[PDB]
Amino acid sequence: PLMVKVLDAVRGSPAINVAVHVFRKAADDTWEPFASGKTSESGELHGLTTEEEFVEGIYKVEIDTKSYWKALGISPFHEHAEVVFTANDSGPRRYTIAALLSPYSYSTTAVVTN
Amino acid sequence: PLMVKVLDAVRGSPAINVAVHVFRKAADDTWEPFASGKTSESGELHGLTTEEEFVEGIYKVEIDTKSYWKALGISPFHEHAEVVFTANDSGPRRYTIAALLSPYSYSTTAVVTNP
Amino acid sequence: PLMVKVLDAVRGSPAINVAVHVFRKAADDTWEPFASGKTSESGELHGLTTEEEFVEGIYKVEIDTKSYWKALGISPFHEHAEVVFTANDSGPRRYTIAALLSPYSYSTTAVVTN
Amino acid sequence: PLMVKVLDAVRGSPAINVAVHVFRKAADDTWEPFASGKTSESGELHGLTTEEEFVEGIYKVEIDTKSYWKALGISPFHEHAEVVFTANDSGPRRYTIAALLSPYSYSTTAVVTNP
Ligand SMILES: *S(=O)(=O)c1cccc(-c2nnc(-c3cc(Cl)cc(Cl)c3)o2)c1
Ligand SMILES: *S(=O)(=O)c1cccc(-c2nnc(-c3cc(Cl)cc(Cl)c3)o2)c1
Repeated sequence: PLMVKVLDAVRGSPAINVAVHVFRKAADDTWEPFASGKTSESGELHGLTTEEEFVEGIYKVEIDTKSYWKALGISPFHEHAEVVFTANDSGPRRYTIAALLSPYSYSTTAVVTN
Repeated sequence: PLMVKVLDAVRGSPAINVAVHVFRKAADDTWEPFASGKTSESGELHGLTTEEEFVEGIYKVEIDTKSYWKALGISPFHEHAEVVFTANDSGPRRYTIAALLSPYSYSTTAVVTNP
Repeated sequence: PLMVKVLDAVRGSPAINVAVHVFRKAADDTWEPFASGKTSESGELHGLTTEEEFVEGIYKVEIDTKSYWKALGISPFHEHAEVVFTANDSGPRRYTIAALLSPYSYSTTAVVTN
Repeated sequence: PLMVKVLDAVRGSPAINVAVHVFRKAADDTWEPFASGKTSESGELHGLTTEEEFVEGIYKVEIDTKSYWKALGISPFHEHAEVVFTANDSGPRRYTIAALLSPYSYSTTAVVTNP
């Protein structure tokens, strides 16, 4: 139900071995750990959650861009990239969060399909 | 020292009346409110801080994209766009945070200059 | 060896049924038709060329964004999106040209892998 | 009436000294040279045309990204970034074409205003 895909705009490649942390917003407005992993050789992280666990709510996907750039010897601007959204059951069932990374910029889009 | 510029990729226009909240990470790891404002008719927000107040630290610029799209009667994907960065750690710099908004996507870039 | 992937930033979806034309730059600097098709239900167009036919050179991928937006009742800015690049044998073998579309903006990236 | 702004996503800076060529489609379908220039220290290019000369038509703004990245000693993916659009077909407008550059990617947006 939730996939993350990360691309590198400097090298023209998937962004491999990027740490990604997913959080769910709790009743008290704090961010509760939900899922995490490292992107694969294709820049993708699957297996984060199941349909049962992925209920409506506000989620935050934090992509550790700073460590990625540092490991390439590049000083980047951001601490991380955060993508914050509501999961809504009225919409399509599968969410892909995509991000395209540069040292001083990032872009993100959602592909929400059935 | 800190300016925010926001564009609308649907309209081909400045994104006007976008609320922006800036936070700074405190010594205890919480996000302290630092400044706020909203974008003008030109999509720009100036006057958030001063050179004196804009000390070294980790800053979070939260651009209230959902509120922007909902005020236009549109149901967008994201809650906000958050831009988190260390500032002024090699001395004072001027930062422009730019964002380009669509209902299911955004991009953001930084222009950092040494005065 | 060549794939095109097109996404819609307004609807959060693949951009389906988008016409895509690929051209190769000829010796006289004109653009010679090379391959074309329409993106699938996943926003992808595969089957454009083969390894034998896809030799080094300058290629142009023209994405008919204007017709896409018109069919959704949206007046867009661009006539099309053009992505122009050199295929180089020294680099990785598989080229994916990705584009993310909005009415007054587009972004494009290359994912070049082995 | 026509301005071009270019940013560098690697450096976090204006993209300076970027060559830009503008073409207009002629009645016979060829691309006629219309104007050209290069971006300033602020990444901006003004003075390409006048209200009188910038008539209705289909325009192509070619941003010479490869030449920019090669002048910096970098091997980029694209030859150029081309922005093709109909202009002034509901009367005169002011157009800003903005581009954000990385070695294997670019984005472009338009801001269109009615004076
Ligand atoms: S696919 O899942 O096989 C595939 C292959 C290559 C690239 C993609 C992809 N997904 N998102 C993007 C993208 C995101 C942004 Cl923010 C900007 C751009 Cl230009 C592309 O590319 C998917
Ligand atoms: S400038 O202040 O004259 C000026 C005018 C129009 C647009 C800009 C501008 N600033 N940033 C951007 C931009 C940001 C992103 Cl994330 C993506 C793109 Cl394509 C452009 O445009 C500045």
